[PDB]
Amino acid sequence: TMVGQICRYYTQWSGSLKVTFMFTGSFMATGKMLIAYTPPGSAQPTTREAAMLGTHIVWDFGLQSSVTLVIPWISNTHATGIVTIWYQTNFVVPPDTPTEANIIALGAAQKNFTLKLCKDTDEIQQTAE
Amino acid sequence: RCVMNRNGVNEASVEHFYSRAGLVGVVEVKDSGTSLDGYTVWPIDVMGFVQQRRKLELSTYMRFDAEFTFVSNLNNSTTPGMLLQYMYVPPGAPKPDSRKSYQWQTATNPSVFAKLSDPPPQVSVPFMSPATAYQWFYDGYPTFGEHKQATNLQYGQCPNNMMGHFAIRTVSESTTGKNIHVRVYMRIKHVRAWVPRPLRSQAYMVKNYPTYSQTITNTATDRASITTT
Amino acid sequence: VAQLTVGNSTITTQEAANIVLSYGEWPEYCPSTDATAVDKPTRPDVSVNRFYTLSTKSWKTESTGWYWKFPDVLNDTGVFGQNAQFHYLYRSGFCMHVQCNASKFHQGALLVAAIPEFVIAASSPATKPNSQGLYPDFAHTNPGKDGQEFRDPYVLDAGIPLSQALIFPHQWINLRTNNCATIIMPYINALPFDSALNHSNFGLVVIPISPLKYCNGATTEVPITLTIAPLNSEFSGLRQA
Repeated sequence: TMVGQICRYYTQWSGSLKVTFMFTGSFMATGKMLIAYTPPGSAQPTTREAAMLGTHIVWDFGLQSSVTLVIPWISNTHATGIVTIWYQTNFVVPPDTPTEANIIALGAAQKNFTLKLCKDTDEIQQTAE
Repeated sequence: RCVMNRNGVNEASVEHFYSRAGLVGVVEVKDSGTSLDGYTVWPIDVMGFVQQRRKLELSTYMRFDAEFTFVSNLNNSTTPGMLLQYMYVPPGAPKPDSRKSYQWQTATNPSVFAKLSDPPPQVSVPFMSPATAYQWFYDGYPTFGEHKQATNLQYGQCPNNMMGHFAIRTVSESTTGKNIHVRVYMRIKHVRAWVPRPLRSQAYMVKNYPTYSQTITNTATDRASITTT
Repeated sequence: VAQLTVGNSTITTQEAANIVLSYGEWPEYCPSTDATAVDKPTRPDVSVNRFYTLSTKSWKTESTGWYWKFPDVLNDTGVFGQNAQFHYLYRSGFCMHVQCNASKFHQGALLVAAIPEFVIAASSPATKPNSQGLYPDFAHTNPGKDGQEFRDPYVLDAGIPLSQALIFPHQWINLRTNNCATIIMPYINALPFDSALNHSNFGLVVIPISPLKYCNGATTEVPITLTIAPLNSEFSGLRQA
């Protein structure tokens, strides 16, 4: 992500993030996924029910092909939340349409997101260029 | 053949649908032969007969006062001047266990003294439930605790429907040698009903439980084909 | 199509809110009685009155139907389950949203009805004297959050004809015209409050009248999702245990 690469250029950052999910199956495909967000300090849910009991989104990709999950706060200084996707329902399709699809996850920061203490990134390494 | 006019809307009211005092119990005060009891205790049961049970189970909750009439006579239909005591044992009160039990003197048990020669004694029992209405269907357990009992009785048995008993006896000192047949007629008054339900379609197997036989009977009689009339 | 957010729960549902209001009565808080004038029963917020999405039942061609006793369906589920397990008295309405995920090539019709005092009957082969076969086991009278499949849906497992179940607050799910049913059931009982663990105020039945049909290649089971939202829930007599 662009936010993930820019955070590498800084030491501290905090703010809310948004995560958009795009379902890219056929128009005839339908079903429900459960997008659950577990706050920091808690292990990821082990069952769909435990995920449902927390902050979650029952995403019916038969109705809307895109859904946005706003992460309230991250604040990684120099644990962390977890997003889980659960098969709420089966993947329902009529005949003659692909039974496998893809979800595209898009991450970004919100306007309250801030950075601090510029630091040279480690994503690149100087060699005999 | 055809009635082009409209009937009355009042004959279909709930109040009228549950009117017309009907036989709810036939008790016999046996005092002869092998049973010299001289008394009998009839638990007030609005659902003694499947007709009235099906009519009442049309509704979930019902609240009403009841007028009881006792048509008593001997086996040969004669009504001599035998003095009877119709004691209403309210819910929570102990019932008699003998002809001359002490419970017959309990002043808090409303008692009616009437001879067989008199017109049928008639009393009004008010709405006796701790709840705001009787429940002909109680999806629950009156007990408290976990209900994994093997024979899962006590399920669906609402305790609030208890209306009491009618203990009837002759005021004799010993056995009279005459059996008395008492027909208890009950009239539903000021009836109010809630949550209408489907009328029972399967034959009633037992009392107090909606148990039905394994051989389901169709609600509608059969036809030859779906196109025959 | 919109996204109803109640508490931390969000469901995807269509607009126009074609909701069935049971007996034209909205779930309301009980006016303070004498027993409640002294303890002031607990009225939980969207923390408890949120959307509970149960496990989805798989509607198949031979499915007879399902039912859930509702004070019981959430007795072991989240903070509502906590409040029900640890309070003496309970009172609540419910918003029930039954959703099917079927293609336009699936067919079938569901009758979604909310049956107050849905007393389950046992089906005995013969009248035996006060035997176990005369009463339903607790697994059938209180099926929990998983629901119970109907044994004889024609008689609602209660001796009453299914054809007349529409006398109850009901809603059709005809797969060709709609796949969502929303029934709002207020608190209906002969008492202002009652035991959430003993008494089940009502049952929600989902019965396939027209059996599910599809041609080879379609998804052989239509998922039926039940979302529950307690409305105006109240509790009294908190225990510790």
